[PDB]
Amino acid sequence: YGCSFESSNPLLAIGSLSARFGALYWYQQRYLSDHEAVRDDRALTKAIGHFTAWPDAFWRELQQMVDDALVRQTKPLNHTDFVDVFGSVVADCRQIPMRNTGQNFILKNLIGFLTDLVARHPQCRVANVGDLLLSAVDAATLLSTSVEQVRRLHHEGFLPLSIRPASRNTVSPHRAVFHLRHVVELRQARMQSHH
Amino acid sequence: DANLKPKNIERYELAYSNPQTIEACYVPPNVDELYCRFSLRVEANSMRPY
Repeated sequence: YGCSFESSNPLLAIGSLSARFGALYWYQQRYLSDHEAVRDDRALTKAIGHFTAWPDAFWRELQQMVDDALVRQTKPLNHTDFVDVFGSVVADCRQIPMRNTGQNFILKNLIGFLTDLVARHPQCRVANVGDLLLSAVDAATLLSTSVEQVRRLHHEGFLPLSIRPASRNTVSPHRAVFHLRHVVELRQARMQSHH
Repeated sequence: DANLKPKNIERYELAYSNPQTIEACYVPPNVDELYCRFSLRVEANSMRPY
């Protein structure tokens, strides 16, 4: 009904109401997968405790699935889709309606993590994590901008395309084609703002 | 197309090469000079209709 908080240590304890609503919606689909039992009070009541160690737990949830994915590998990683390892955790960032990083704190932590992941895995002769392919709609989300802007950014040569398409065809938004390390670096280099 | 509509071609589709098969000829390393020769005959044959 209102916020009214002070000494807001948890990442769920600050902000405008729309964000506070979005954070709960996200928590629910992701951890309350059990079918509705109209436990309208009890089901959501737990979300606050959950977030109290967030700055240090979210990363472990992401780390766990890097390893479980790795041991099930069937192709060299540089032809593997980003989605096969992280399971659309990126798309879920779109459920909070705000676009910028300083307000959408879920996206802010996911990017933090990916930047570190790339940093500890530099390029060498054998491919490794960080060379995964992103689709056009994924870069748009990580770069905090609409899709048409990515097409314009490609056209000017600020980033490379890795898969050669056939002639008399087009690459659709859903096709996986940019390397992760290329997107992370470009964003640090030329996409920052006061937000 | 008739300097009118530029064709539909997507950007990446022109970065491709166009392979071809050709014959060529070069002077091999360390030859000092090349020679060319021919012969010529001239006849006084415009004096009368064949």
